[PDB]
Amino acid sequence: RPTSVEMEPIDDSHHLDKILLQARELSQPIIIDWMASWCRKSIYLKPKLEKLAAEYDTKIKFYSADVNKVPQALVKRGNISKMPTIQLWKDGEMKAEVIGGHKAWLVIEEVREMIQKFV
Amino acid sequence: PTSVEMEPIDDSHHLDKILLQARELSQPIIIDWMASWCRKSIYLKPKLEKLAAEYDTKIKFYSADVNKVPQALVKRGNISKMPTIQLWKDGEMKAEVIGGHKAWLVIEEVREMIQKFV
Repeated sequence: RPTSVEMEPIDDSHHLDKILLQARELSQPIIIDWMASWCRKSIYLKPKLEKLAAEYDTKIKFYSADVNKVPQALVKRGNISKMPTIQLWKDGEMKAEVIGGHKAWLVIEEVREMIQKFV
Repeated sequence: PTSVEMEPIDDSHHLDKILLQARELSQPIIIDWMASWCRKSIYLKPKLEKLAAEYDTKIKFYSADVNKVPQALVKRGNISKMPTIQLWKDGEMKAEVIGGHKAWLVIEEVREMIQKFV
């Protein structure tokens, strides 16, 4: 088992559609970390999430979506109000989400609870 | 006036119109590139509007929210860090103040940038 699993970026809406199909085939949920590379609070939570992704290897794949680099069409699929936003998706839809803004380790413990509720 | 409100830039077409307008007046413009989903970007707005009043009829101030506008507009700013307060003149970016410091300091650096190109 690895100590860290890097999150795979999502490039566009088409890439999001493919990812959701691949997961449905596996009957697994996915995690989407909607982050913003020009906003400091999103670039620092990333390694904490990668540690959490390693604990769930072959059970839940983790992805990132940078709102500062992807088209507004993809950004729109996130229904973003505050940032960062970590969502759990299953069967082609958004099931739950955690909002950042708290200290990174409390955010991670909220994401862990969300995962346990749907894995 | 005490404070002049910054006009949002909706898209690239709007930006092109603004640059042509400013060129006719032989004036620079300020673009405040900010991110509404990032708190460190919105907290500076009243002080920039208070500064926009110090330069009323001399330099127009505009804002651009990277979290709301088309990516085509965002691309024009050639942004690396946020917020970024840029000075534009003769249809191009002339300089910038990366606003990741205390308000009083960011405002003095914007005054310095304006003085250099007005």
